[PDB]
Amino acid sequence: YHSKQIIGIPKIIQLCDGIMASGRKAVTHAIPALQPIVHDLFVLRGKELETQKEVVVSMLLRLIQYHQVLEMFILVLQQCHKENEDKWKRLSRQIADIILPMLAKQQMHIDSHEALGVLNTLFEILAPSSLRPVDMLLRSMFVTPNTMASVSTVQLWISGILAILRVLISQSTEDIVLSRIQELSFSPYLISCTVINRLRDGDSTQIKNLPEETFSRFLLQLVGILLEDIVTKQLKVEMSEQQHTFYCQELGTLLMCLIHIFKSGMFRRITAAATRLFRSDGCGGSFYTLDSLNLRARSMITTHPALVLLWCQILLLVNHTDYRWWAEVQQTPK
Amino acid sequence: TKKDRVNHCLTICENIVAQSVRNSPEFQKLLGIAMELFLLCSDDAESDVRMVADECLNKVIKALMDSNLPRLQLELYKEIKKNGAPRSLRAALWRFAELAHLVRPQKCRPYLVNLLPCLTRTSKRPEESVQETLAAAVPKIMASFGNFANDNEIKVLLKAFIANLKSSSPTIRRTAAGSAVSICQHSRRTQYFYSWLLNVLLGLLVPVEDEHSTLLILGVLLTLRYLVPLLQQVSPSAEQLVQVYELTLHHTQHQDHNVVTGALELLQQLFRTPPPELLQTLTAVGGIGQLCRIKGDIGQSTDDDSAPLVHCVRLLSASFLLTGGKNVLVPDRDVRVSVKALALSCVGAAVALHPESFFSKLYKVPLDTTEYPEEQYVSDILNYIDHGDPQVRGATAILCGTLICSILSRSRFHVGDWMGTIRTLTGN
Repeated sequence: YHSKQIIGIPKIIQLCDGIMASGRKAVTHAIPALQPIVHDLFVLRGKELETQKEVVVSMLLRLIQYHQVLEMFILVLQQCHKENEDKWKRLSRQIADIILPMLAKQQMHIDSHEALGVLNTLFEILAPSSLRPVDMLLRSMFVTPNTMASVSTVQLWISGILAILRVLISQSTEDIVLSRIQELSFSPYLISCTVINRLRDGDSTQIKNLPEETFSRFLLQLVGILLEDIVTKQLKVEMSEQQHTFYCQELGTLLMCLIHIFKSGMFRRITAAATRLFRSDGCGGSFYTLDSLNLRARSMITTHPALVLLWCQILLLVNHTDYRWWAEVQQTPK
Repeated sequence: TKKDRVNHCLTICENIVAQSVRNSPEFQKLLGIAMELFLLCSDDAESDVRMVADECLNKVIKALMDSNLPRLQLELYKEIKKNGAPRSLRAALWRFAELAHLVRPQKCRPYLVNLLPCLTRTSKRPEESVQETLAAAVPKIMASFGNFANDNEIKVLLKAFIANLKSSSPTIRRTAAGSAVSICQHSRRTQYFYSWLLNVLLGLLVPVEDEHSTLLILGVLLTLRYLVPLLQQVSPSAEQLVQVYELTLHHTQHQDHNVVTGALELLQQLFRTPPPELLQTLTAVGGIGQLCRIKGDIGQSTDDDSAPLVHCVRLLSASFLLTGGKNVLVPDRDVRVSVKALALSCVGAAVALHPESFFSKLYKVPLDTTEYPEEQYVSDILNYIDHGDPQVRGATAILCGTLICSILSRSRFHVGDWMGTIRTLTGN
């Protein structure tokens, strides 16, 4: 205004700060206010600009549980990648040290296809050095939820596992992942069927097994959990219509991840252990057995043909050519 | 004088609109005279003079809405402030409520504070025409002024309409029921006031074994019917949401068909849009127990061996649809077609949630085997597809047209497996 400024950037941050520091919803008020701010400061713009940038980043960290903010951090990280390589590494480490504990405590709002998809690309955009020691990645994955009597908590718990699982099988190697699972005393009985039944009520309370045995046991239990509550859950009573389709989407990507592990050949030790575990009884009911898994999968034929075929592909990857399951899906005449 | 007044009103009515300068101070007074005259002219013996006064009163509003609304809202509020004739009060009330959403937030708290006594006083007007206009005005006023209200100001308005639930006039009762629910809906603490209103409504009738006025029961049940759809997501709890269900079930056995009709209408509303907290209780085996005449034992709502919806379906069929004999339609002189059609709607909605309730026997414990040698099932209600009136025939078609959808969905399209156990469990 003739050498006079009408409104300054710091005043705009303060106005956004007041909105986000009140009882208004962050999805409809705080996030839409931040979006033009971080797109202006970062995408298109030495001493004062940096301080505003760090203040905005600090505000984003307080709303990091929302996937809309996660996209904003992707934009910030992408811009930071080009300008200053060193700043990209430090920012990625700061984000990784925050979201990963939140994934363990189910504090991130990733209970949807869109939110989980956004979080997947954030992990790729992050600096590889922020996730190279997979000790923290594994520690936030091999966890248990507060309770499994709530559909949202189960989906949130599984959603966080899927995001970390994808990082392990893409940005790391089988040799690295299994070795750290050996050093960190992770047990296959973390989510065993005894624990599953306890958690489904709502209560929040051996031989030297190879790490590939516990990794395959952990993934197989989630398959049983998703299969159990996809068919034993009233649609209008227990879950919702959005919670039902996300259950199948969560199962679809989990079976997809299992197929890649077995098919690629980059996870030989995991596949060998998983093939052996599919052929073993559930240690006296402590773990889901293959017969129990097939019973829950046979029921989905009339409702979810897409997921049954994914389960059929997995059964071939572990050489389960028994006609007890194949003569029924194929409807072989007798 | 009749023809003069119509021409006199029109001449002023066109003078205001056809004036070029609308900002002159003399015009502001002139606007306050025409609006006052039209509202006074809205109360006339002749319909012609009343109709033209009404007709161009909103035409001067529409022309002046863009620029002179704050004065128009103020002028219309003065007529509401004074409790005058019903004709002049309704004319200024439905007009003001229409333009309430154009009031800027600055002049919202001052308007609401001044409007609190006006809405309370209007609730005491015995005229059915006034209560009809006030019924539609409250949701329009509260949708704009509600979020500017204090915690105890909502209570004052709520208690004003609650006292109108025992009135003899159905129009007064309906106005009170709709306004009270709408007041809670358009408030800052929407969920807190839903519990507060729900607790107050229950307290008016929670001693079911005591004596209550028929008018009071009709008013409270109507209020609960309006409140139920808004409870579908301090918050309303399972304990009080169950008490409403028990209150609804008990009043279906009332001797007055008006109370039965009101209870049945709320019962189907509880099933069309069931709150999630109540829905799990109704479909659980433990259910409530965890936390024309009925001749025999049908069970209890608090049974610990079957879902509460099983007993509800049994209660509806034994009371309004089925006798103890097979293929014996209940006579129309005992319970009318309206109750029969309403009962079948409730059964179909209940079946949509718990299809197993449709296949149960009518009576939990078989009655005397001499008078009724063969046991009758709830499925005999499908014989109403041949009823004499079209509403009961249509409700029966909807009833097990919904049963087809519910059985296939619940069974996950394994009908032989699902129907195999229901045939063994109930014998149907």
